[PDB]
Amino acid sequence: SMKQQKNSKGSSDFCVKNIKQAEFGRREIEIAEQEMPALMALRKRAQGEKPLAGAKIVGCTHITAQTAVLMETLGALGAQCRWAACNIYSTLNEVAAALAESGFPVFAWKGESEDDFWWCIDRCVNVEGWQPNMILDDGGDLTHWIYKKYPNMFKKIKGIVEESVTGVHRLYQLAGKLCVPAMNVNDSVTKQKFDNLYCCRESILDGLKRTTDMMFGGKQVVVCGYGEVGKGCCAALKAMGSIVYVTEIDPICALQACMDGFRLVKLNEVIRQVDIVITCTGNKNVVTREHLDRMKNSCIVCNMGHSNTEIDVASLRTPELTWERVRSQVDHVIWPDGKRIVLLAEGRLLNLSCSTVPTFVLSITATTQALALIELYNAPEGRYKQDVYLLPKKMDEYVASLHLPTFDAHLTELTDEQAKYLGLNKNGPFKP
Amino acid sequence: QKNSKGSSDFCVKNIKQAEFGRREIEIAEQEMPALMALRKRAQGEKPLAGAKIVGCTHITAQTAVLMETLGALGAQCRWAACNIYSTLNEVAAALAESGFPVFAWKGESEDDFWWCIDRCVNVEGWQPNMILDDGGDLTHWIYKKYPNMFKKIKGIVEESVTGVHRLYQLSKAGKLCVPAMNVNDSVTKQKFDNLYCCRESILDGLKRTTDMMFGGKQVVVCGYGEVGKGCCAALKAMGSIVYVTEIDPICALQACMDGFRLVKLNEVIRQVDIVITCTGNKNVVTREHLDRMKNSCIVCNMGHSNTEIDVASLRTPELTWERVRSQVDHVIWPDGKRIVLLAEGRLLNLSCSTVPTFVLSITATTQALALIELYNAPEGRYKQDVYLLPKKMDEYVASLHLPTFDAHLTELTDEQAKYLGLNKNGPFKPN
Amino acid sequence: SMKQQKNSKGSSDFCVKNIKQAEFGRREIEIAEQEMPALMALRKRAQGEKPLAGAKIVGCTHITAQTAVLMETLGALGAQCRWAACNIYSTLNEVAAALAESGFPVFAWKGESEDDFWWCIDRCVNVEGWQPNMILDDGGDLTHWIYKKYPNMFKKIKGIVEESVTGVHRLYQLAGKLCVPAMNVNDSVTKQKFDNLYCCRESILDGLKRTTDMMFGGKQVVVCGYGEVGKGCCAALKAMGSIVYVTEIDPICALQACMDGFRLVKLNEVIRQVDIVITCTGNKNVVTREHLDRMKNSCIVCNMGHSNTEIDVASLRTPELTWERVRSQVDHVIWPDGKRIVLLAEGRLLNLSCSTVPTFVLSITATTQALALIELYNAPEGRYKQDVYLLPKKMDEYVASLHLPTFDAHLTELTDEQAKYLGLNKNGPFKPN
Amino acid sequence: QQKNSKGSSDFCVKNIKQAEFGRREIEIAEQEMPALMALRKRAQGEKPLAGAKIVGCTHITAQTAVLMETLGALGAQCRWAACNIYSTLNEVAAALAESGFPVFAWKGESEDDFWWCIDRCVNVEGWQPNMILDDGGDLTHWIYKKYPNMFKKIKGIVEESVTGVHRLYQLSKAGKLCVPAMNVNDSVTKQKFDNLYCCRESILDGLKRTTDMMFGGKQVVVCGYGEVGKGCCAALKAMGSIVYVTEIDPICALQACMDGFRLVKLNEVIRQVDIVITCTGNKNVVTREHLDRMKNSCIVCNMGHSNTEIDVASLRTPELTWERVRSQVDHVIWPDGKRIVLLAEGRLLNLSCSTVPTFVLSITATTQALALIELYNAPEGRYKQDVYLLPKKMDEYVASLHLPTFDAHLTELTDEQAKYLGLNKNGPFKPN
Ligand SMILES: NC(=O)c1ccc[n+]([C@@H]2O[C@H](COP(=O)([O-])OP(=O)(O)OC[C@H]3O[C@@H](n4cnc5c(N)ncnc54)[C@H](O)[C@@H]3O)[C@@H](O)[C@H]2O)c1
Ligand SMILES: NC(=O)c1ccc[n+]([C@@H]2O[C@H](COP(=O)([O-])OP(=O)(O)OC[C@H]3O[C@@H](n4cnc5c(N)ncnc54)[C@H](O)[C@@H]3O)[C@@H](O)[C@H]2O)c1
Ligand SMILES: NC(=O)c1ccc[n+]([C@@H]2O[C@H](COP(=O)([O-])OP(=O)(O)OC[C@H]3O[C@@H](n4cnc5c(N)ncnc54)[C@H](O)[C@@H]3O)[C@@H](O)[C@H]2O)c1
Ligand SMILES: NC(=O)c1ccc[n+]([C@@H]2O[C@H](COP(=O)([O-])OP(=O)(O)OC[C@H]3O[C@@H](n4cnc5c(N)ncnc54)[C@H](O)[C@@H]3O)[C@@H](O)[C@H]2O)c1
Repeated sequence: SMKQQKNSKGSSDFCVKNIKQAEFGRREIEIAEQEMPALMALRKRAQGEKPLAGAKIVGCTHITAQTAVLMETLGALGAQCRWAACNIYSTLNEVAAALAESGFPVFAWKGESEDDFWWCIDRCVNVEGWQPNMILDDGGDLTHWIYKKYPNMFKKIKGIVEESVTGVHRLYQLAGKLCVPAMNVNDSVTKQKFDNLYCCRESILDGLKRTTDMMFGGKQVVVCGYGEVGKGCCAALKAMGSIVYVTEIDPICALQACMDGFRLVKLNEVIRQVDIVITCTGNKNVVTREHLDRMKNSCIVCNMGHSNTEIDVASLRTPELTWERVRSQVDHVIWPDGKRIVLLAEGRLLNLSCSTVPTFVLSITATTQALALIELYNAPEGRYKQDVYLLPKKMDEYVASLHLPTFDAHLTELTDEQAKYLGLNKNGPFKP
Repeated sequence: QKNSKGSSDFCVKNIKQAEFGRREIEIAEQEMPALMALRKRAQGEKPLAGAKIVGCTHITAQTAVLMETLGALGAQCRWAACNIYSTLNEVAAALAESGFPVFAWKGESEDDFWWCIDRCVNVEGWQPNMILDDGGDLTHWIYKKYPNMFKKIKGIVEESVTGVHRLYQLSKAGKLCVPAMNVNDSVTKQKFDNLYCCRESILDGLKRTTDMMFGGKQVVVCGYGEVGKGCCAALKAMGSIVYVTEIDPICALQACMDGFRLVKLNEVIRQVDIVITCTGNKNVVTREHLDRMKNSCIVCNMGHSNTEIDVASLRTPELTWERVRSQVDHVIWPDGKRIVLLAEGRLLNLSCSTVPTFVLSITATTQALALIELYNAPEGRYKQDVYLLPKKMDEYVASLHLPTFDAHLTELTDEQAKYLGLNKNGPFKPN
Repeated sequence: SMKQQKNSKGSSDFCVKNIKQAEFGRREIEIAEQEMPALMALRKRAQGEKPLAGAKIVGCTHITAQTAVLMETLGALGAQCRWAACNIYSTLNEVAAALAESGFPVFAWKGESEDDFWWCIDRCVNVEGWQPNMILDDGGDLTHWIYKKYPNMFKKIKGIVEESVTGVHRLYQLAGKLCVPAMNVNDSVTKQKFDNLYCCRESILDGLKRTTDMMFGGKQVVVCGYGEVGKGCCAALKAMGSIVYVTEIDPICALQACMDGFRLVKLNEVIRQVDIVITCTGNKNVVTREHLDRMKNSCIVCNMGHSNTEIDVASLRTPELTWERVRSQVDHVIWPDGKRIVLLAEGRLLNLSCSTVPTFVLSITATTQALALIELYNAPEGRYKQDVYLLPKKMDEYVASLHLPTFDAHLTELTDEQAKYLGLNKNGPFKPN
Repeated sequence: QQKNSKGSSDFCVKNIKQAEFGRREIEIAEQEMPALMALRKRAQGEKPLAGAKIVGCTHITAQTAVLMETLGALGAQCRWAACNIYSTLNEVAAALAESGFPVFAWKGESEDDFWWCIDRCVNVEGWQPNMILDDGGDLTHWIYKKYPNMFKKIKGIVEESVTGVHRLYQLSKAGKLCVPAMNVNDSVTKQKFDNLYCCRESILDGLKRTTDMMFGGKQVVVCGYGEVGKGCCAALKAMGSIVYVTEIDPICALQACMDGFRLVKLNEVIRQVDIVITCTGNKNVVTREHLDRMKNSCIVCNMGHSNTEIDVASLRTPELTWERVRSQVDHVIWPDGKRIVLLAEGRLLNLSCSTVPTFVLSITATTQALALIELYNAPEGRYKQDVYLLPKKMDEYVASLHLPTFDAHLTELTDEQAKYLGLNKNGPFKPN
């Protein structure tokens, strides 16, 4: 029983697979620290003034070496933390073990069941003689749990920092029922650059290579949707020598596709000739059963947008069709006449299963979360209110500024005359 | 000084030019199918029937297509030039011949300018109820000289940054008692004006002024907003090596992520072949920078005014200026070192490149739709302030231009529309 | 022993790890067939006429599913084949078994010793009642083995087809020793496009992702050498937002790097600031111990050129440095003060250990090899004498032509007057070799 | 005029008073031709062309002036004529005349003037040439025909033109080439500029000049995917055009595919394209029938050869109406009102509507100077009586001398590396 474990200090206030993995886990955390200089720089700069002294943070995020560097940064700034996984598969057990040995109440392991998942959140949140005043959440599951099961604890929370798209939607559904301030770091300016364009551009190629070993040259590709995600996928494939067609419902984005040098088509016009279909819409039923029926043999289908509904994968579970798992995250769906399509990640986000977020990008996110937590926790009366807010612009600039040394970038400082000219402070914020 | 037909109610150099100008218009019609499509879609239903529009814009074949689009939709119009030199006489003639009270010619004098404006406005038994202006000078004239008529105006559409500024200064004072629609902040218009145009114009302006080859040039672009982004991308695509300066760390981080060294100007000033300012700021390139530049360095401005580069600092008496080609000065130091200054530090594209007709169509169409939007507005909707073009109108501008590219827009199903929380006919995004 | 196995027909004329893997192998081969339509079209078009009837082919290549499709094409055109692996680690055991079960004498398994290697080559080549006519070799080891050990068999070989840079160099010695015609398919025109530029362009990003999970944006990269390989690496990294510096010894290539938008530097000018170093020179000691000492902490170093000597990896085996293997093909080399460098694939070619050749590219090579074998074997006497020849241009065009349907590309035909105007046959060749 | 300052009249130019203005243009050209200036400085007062007596027949531009003065600085004695009756810059010719160069050239020579100028250049009392530099083969022809004894004592001929080189080969096969010639038309550096770098720029520049177009979203078909086609496609693609490619050679067709273009037959796209560009070296690629099928306002131009890639002659018919609307731009109008925009009458667009950068002219002039040095100073037996290619090492030196323009720094092989590669440290580094 994994529940019967103690760390070297005699505590058992945690639940991890194997506490003896701690030393291996601490080595992986040390590695992440060396790859995240900007988070280490924020830590060192900010720790002396202990701006999270009295912070009692409950977190639900991915339990990786990089998340540990964030957690221990929060600790260095004076916080007390409890933590659970936001996903049943993503936990690095050795990291969970290292955190438990160092004294973090963490309730997390790889391969949790649904019941384990909620059990861990409750153990994270409901503990004798300690109540949270801050939430850090990736998905809103932990937030909702406190909401439904501990309404009076929920009312006392000073701040919710939320990282996910769906988590942010749920906070917006809260109908006058949101009674504490929330900070939407999903739409922070520096984050968005990375999360949308830069990451998807790389991860479309990485995931396609991982799943198919394909060559990109001369592939006919259709990308549905031309927002930032679509733009990024289009640019990546075009740079690798693919021929890319674009679909859109918004004429303004459509015109941009045209100006960017792509043919703008209805899916039907190209469905029968394409080698690759990629959904980037945030919409449902973009690729229908009939589209799938019209696809040529060996056409590859994937989703880079949301959920698993952009492609109607459910429509492929009819008795007539045969599925074969040929590789991790890769199914051949086969028709009676032998025609085959290649479906990736069962139509879930390709990058989540088949690529890895660079540590640098995890640093951008972690840094943003840390500053949002500091901001909500230390905020004066009246500033924030029963509503969803954005990170102050100066803090967003600070995230960028902390990461600039990675590139040996040299920022120019405005002179006094230029600052007056533009109506700005020398220290920012530079844009409204 | 007299047309076909009955009318002397116009004024232009020479009305025998009607046939030459009319061919010109007919070509511009072919190069502006979005405006022609707007007539096809809208002229039956006559959305501008009862609009009496006075216009003050550049008198070109492209502008003619717009004016006759306003006609086709119902409007009655009179027009003057917004600039004393820019008129195409032949086009003026041809609009006259078909019966536009047009008051404009090339090489006007200052008084003739206001004379022409006054002839648009005043005017027998015809009181204007709409203004389309590029400059704000027709609007100002009407404001000051005909205050009671001004209060009667249903709508003002102004194209210039400066005209818009003046409209916001009226509103601020409480004196804008008619609605204005700002046509410059629309998503479509900004894209062309800020990125797409600049991408092309920096390259065209540099070729025109210098005959340069781009490959292997060392370039520094000051500022990485939309305009700098565009110039960096264009030059990089032509094989130039581009360095970037910024004061905003978020923009600086983008420049890095896009593949550029992010530097202070002093780090590269002595080695670059080309310096381009895209900042909106003053004294970005100082006298000291100019002194430190190597022989034959090219300096130009893609930002604002003529002050990003401190050109005034180069007018000291020991420096020698030689005009070597239109818009190109060599500024020579006592020791014989030369820099090459383009367009006297003014916007290079304004004097060394040409706006494509397609982009003139985006502008013209936005202006037509704005006029239609104000004129047919319910009494509630617009009153005594500056409004932005509604998003649906910007979507239509874009939609009207898609046939240039053979682009095929997809339509949402009812299920998808409901899923996204949107109307099938848009608007598809906020703002 | 491994050596004590029979196929379902009682033959033990092969040596394979495990014959019961045959059925799984056969399914891998069938997958490869579907992904190599151009080789299957060549097969189907050329089969009936049996252009390789009487051909007795000894091959030494990578034993993958794709190679199987080539081998069975050769069989389908009438050849008799025996096969061995050209590398001790690359054999896919299940494919070797599928082959052995279909009746190919194949001598190959993953993880052979050096003695095993030469033993397999000997078994492939030296067998009572069957002399080879033709050699297909990737590296020259099989060719060398026959030359040295069976010099009378060698004199009787109708044709050598060689695939590899080092194999071709070896053939060129010749020296007066090459008494049979060889065809160099390493330098075929269609092949080269894919082997040099198109492969490296993809490989570099894939291999770096595989080994480091890096992002490319804002990485300062120095690429040594600006031939096709370096060119391909530069374009790929540039397109992903890296800042790329190039080194060259050839001023004509240097000038092209400049025109392509890259700063051209000496390595020491950027060695202290770069995040990634890539060697693409075909030269040795391009990155020396002293360069590695100068590198900043966490700099990534890899080779996309030849062998393992472009970076002087041997210089890092000094007792004050420690190595930690941190992932497959990833070592951290750590200095007394704690500075580290990240070395990939021990300075061997990154793409070979950390990427995969797309099957389409394996198709181009296989089709090329097949046609070279056909040409040599059916050649009039004495079109080919005692030298190294290139694949006929028309065959090279045919390789390209067979693969165009993958892209739905529609080739234009010269009219009769255009053919006359240009001085070209309607069916080519369109350009000289 | 008639005499220079020193009272010589051994020249023939329009007006000797133009010297000062010409000198100024030469000075500007010097600043844009550092490679030639560096050859001058490297001499260190030695005279590597001391005994050379060079007759030259080239375009009389400011760039040519710098070459001629470089040959003089190296110790050559030079006489010169124009290779073309229209191209002479009179001010430059005057400046050369003032400096003591016997130049016989002016703008608007008649055909009789042209040959007289050549005769004045090569036939002078008490001075025979021993070297020829020629762009066209006409000076060479004159000497061969009129002064056959002088011809036989020529030490070397350097020839710049395709046609001049063709003529030298005719003489050679006839057994009549009794002196060494060097073909500097074909060097690897020159090839790359003429075929790829210059065309990449000139197509875009030529299209802007003629039509004021925007490139974004244009549908373009490029016929031919050799070096010129490759360059045109990459330039238009980089500006956001959608580009289709035609080819007869499957190897080139496959490259187009792999580079991210659709590979089509012209007929598949002739009705939809906005721009047609011919880059084939072939005849009747764009036929009368293609022209009839083009959509209204389609722009048509040639980047290949001659004026026959497009069948322009088929449009010179009473049925069709031609209208010159701008320099090098015709609207060709059909009875039904459909219009085509023909550029440069289907001649080479770049030659009428663009400028060769001075850098490219420097590559050419530097090549010529080095070929002259090499031929003049070669030891007995190196160059027999035949056509030779520019040696590789000298092509490398040309390139190398131009690298400082880019602040580019060349690496040098160690002894151990040179040995490993089987190369001399100083080159040549590649075969040919
Ligand atoms: N894979 C990832 O890691 C990742 C990262 C960030 C965002 N996303 C998701 O990707 C989706 C798109 O993100 P974005 O930032 O590009 O959003 P966005 O709204 O800017 O763009 C989506 C585009 O799709 C278009 N669209 C909607 N329905 C369509 C249809 N049926 N056919 C064609 N086009 C249609 C819209 O007009 C819009 O332009 C969102 O759901 C977002 O959450 C994924
Ligand atoms: N040439 C044209 O036709 C054209 C077209 C549109 C806009 N503009 C003008 O171009 C300028 C830039 O426009 P934009 O849309 O890119 O604006 P914006 O988003 O860029 O603001 C300009 C950028 O320059 C940066 N900057 C300010 N001062 C700087 C300094 N001293 N050094 C380095 N960077 C500095 C700012 O941080 C900002 O990122 C504005 O003046 C705008 O009106 C010109
Ligand atoms: N990674 C792969 O799968 C792969 C594929 C094909 C070829 N290759 C190999 O890559 C190497 C390069 O191939 P290529 O086709 O580009 O060859 P190439 O000979 O055309 O290019 C190599 C370049 O390196 C330059 N060079 C030599 N020494 C140098 C040095 N010390 N510093 C800087 N530059 C130097 C040369 O001038 C040359 O231009 C060869 O060994 C080739 O066999 C590798
Ligand atoms: N505009 C210029 O300044 C300039 C510069 C250099 C060369 N050129 C000329 O451009 C032409 C092409 O030069 P290159 O260097 O690209 O030569 P190239 O031989 O490499 O390429 C021409 C290509 O056209 C293809 N082709 C031939 N006929 C065709 C047809 N009917 N349809 C489609 N494709 C066809 C050939 O397969 C070949 O690949 C030549 O005439 C050359 O002399 C012009």
